[PDB]
Amino acid sequence: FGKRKGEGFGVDKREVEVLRRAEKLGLVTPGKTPEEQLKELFLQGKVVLYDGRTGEPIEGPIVVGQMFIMKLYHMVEDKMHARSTGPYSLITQQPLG
Amino acid sequence: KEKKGAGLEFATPEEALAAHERGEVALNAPIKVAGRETSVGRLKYVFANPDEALLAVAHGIVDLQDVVTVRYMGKRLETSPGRILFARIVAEAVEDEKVAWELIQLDVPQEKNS
Amino acid sequence: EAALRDLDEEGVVRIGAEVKPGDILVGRTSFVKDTSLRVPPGEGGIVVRTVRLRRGDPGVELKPGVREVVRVYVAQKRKLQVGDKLANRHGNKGVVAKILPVEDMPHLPDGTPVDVILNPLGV
Amino acid sequence: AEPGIDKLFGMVDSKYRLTVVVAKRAQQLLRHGFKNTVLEPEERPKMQTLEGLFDDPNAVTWAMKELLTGRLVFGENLVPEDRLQKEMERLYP
Amino acid sequence: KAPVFTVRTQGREYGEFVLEPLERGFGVTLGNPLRRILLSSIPGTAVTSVYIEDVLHEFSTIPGVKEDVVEIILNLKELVVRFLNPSLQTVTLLLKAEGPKEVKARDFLPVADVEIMNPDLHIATLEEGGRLNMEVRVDRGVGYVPAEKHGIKDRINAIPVDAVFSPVRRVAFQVEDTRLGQRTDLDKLTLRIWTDGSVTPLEALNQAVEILREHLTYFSNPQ
Amino acid sequence: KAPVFTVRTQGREYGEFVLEPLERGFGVTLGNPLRRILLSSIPGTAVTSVYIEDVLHEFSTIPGVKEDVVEIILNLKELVVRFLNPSLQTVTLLLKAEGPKEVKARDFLPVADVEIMNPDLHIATLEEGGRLNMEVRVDRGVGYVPAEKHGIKDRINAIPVDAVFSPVRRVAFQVEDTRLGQRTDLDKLTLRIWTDGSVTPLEALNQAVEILREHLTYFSNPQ
Amino acid sequence: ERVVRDSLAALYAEEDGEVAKVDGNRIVVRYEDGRLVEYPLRRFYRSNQGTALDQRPRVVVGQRVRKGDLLADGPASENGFLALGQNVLVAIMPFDGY
Amino acid sequence: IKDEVWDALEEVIHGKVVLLNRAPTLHRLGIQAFQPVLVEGQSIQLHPLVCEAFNAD
RNA sequence: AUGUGUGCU
Ligand SMILES: [Mg+2]
Repeated sequence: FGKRKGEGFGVDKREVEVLRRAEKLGLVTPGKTPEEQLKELFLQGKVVLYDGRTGEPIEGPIVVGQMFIMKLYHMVEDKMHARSTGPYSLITQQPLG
Repeated sequence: KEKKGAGLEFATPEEALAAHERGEVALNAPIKVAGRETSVGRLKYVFANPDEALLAVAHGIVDLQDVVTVRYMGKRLETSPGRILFARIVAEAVEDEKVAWELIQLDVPQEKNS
Repeated sequence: EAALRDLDEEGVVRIGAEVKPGDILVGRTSFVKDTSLRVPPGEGGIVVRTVRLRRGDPGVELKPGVREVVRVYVAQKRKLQVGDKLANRHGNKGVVAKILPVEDMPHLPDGTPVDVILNPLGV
Repeated sequence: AEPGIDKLFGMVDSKYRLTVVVAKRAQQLLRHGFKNTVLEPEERPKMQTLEGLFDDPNAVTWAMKELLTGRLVFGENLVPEDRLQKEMERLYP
Repeated sequence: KAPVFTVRTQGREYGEFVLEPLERGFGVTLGNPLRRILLSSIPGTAVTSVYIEDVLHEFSTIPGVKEDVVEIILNLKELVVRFLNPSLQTVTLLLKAEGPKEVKARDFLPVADVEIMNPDLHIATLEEGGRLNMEVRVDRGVGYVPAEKHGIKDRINAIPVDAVFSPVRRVAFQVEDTRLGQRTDLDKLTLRIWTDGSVTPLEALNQAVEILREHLTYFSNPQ
Repeated sequence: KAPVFTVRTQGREYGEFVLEPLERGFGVTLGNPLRRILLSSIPGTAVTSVYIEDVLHEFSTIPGVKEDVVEIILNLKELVVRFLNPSLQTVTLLLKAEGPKEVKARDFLPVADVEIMNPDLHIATLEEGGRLNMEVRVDRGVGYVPAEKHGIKDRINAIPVDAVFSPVRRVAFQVEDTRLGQRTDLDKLTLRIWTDGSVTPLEALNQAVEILREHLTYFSNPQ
Repeated sequence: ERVVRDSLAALYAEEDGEVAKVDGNRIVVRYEDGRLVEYPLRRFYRSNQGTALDQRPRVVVGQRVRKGDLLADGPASENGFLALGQNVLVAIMPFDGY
Repeated sequence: IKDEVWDALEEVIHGKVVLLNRAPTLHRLGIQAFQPVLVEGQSIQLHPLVCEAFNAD
């Protein structure tokens, strides 16, 4: 936040709205300054987030952060079947191959 | 439902409709408050069209969960724009607007059973 | 001859070539109809190593009746796609559903988008 | 959902009756030329690339949207077995 | 490539517009800004404030006139008017009637270049000895403004009325998925528009497009 | 009441643009749509396919090189090769050296109208007698183009690379207020744009404006 | 850090000294006892399962290492720690139906 | 596989419906018919509602 | 083609 506060920006209108709703939610304390409200939110792991596809702020603070995620040994291409007509067996006419 | 703010009566006080209302604008009792019988939001914001109340919410003046006054199919109703929005959803879905309002229930929230 | 453009060695396909479903990997016949080895409907990729165990084998097993085996190491790099299985250390398994482009993704007030989106209803 | 199925399920005694009806209709509609249709002038199923569903993309679609109108009649015994088959290949290509 | 625009328009209020095929992501990118403009920008008209003869408070009841003051105030918001010339910025409509009649939006006396786009809206049923003399204010605002924000005290004890300028009743868009032989992830914009009768959905849309263009031309002169 | 436009472009990489004032909420109605096109569209320039001296497939090593083939190639995606004229569609850069030296990207052989804005990039550390001789083909496309798609075979043993076409790296808008002492509810747009150098933020914003404009024209002739 | 070393994933140093030749195929080590012992760095060895086992060097030519200090990384190690995945910026929230 | 082929492929299905089966199928609603939609990716995409039907997560 | 074993559901 200090980066922004210095850079020549501040509490966005959207952030203001989100804070206003967060008050009625009961995460922030009523009475402090927008910066302090955002501080309280940032303490609980939560933070303002924008929709992205609209620019309308997600009315309600949500928790963001970097967690650890692996990719599991299974994939999709390992398990993929889509044959209509193909090989059968001489021993049994049920299709496989 | 928030803090009472200041005072909790309009069960019958004839003065409370014109006076207590101003109170919220002063600082007394907030909007969706159990100020008895109704709340300022039911006095202050009376939306004519059922649709118009929803147009209002797009302008951040009343949330979809604040209790206000609307008018569906011709009669005064005490509810949130969100609930009336649900009602209209259930309507436009099946096109028959009559049974739409009748089959649902607009007095409680919606859950599994509902 | 187009199918043999990869076949470098006398019988063996080249190393570093691209093989695809249906591509000819090894060439050989029996009683003269083609009974070669081709790449199955799954996928090939890029060949990285080719081992051959001839008859003049400096001390190997080799199965009965067989004269020489031809094994191929076809490698391929696969990226995270819709359908792969993702999980953490805390134990939340879950497939990938959609790969929303950078634009229409939840982003902070700072120009930083979010990488992964987890449903709270799983907690 | 499908083209007004509640009208259909009710149009018959058993729900399976409808399936067999729709089916056999589609069959004889495909086998004896796609011309023995009973609603081909304006009220007819159509597609999206061109409007070429007027010819022969789906056989079932046509049956379902056909029975919607009182143009045909089902039943147990209506026409002698062989005669039907013969005259159904006569009257059409 | 190039996207086709397809109209299915019902009368003068509702219209369904579908513009496709679109590039991946351009669906919402185009559909969202317009909806914000349509619900807030379009020039329209509304009843700003009202003065009745024996009504002091907004929550009153006047005998002889069946309907409570507030319900009448709602119907006042339900009408829609149109100005012929740009000159008319603020006009006062004027009404007067008594007896076993009923007031409709047509009974208001025509003031110069003012057109009532909607007449048979029911204002108020009156009983015997039911006396009703009231006046209305009309501005050319842009969108919705709560009554408790302006409250144009035209007369002394006039009543603030929530101004419903926004000609459109509501606007909703959806981005479905269309394919182009090769790819299937091609966005498909389908936007539906609901207006009051002052202006067709098509008009609202054209207005929106223009409003966005004029804004895209501001990023031309640096300083 | 006419929108003032302001610029603060610190260098070639960073960019900042300000619009003030806008009426109601029109800051976001402009901020996001630009952000979408800035991150989706806009012509970028990246490495498409690379051919190494002795290396055949992507999964090899090179004597005298700390980084294997894949890790080296990986560094080439984070390389910005800026052109000058639209004619340059397929500039095939070249590079070769030896001896113990961190092969910085500033070692490439310079070309007519082509300048690499990314000089400090680490390609590979060379060992005692480590030698590399490669052809790094550079194309001009748009968006994320997976290497698994185009398969540009420059030579015969040339290995395709994920085509990362997007000169803009980050975008963030803020909406403040003030100006015009009449209506207090006003918008103040501030669009911040971060690019890799190949296109300065100004040029990018302009191109995006053009994209949005052109797309707005599509609502013209119905069916 | 203990996992990677006890599991015989990566290769560590056996005795104190300096770096000789950080190759993508080898790392030669300056033992103070006049000995440079040879280490293979093995790039693509097919695992029993189907994955791949790679060792990639982590020190540069001309540097002093210690006995028991890493020289390369195992198939699942970043600078000597267990690296079984990624650190991605995740936002936990409902999103459409996705 | 060019555009021609794909478009024709949409012309072959239309109202055609496919059967989708679950892992341990147990009750009647264990297999549901749907109309195919040619989507990209590689995995099968299924509607949310019928998950509880044949118990699919 | 059967058995052993592991993995996922
Ligand atoms: Mg499961």
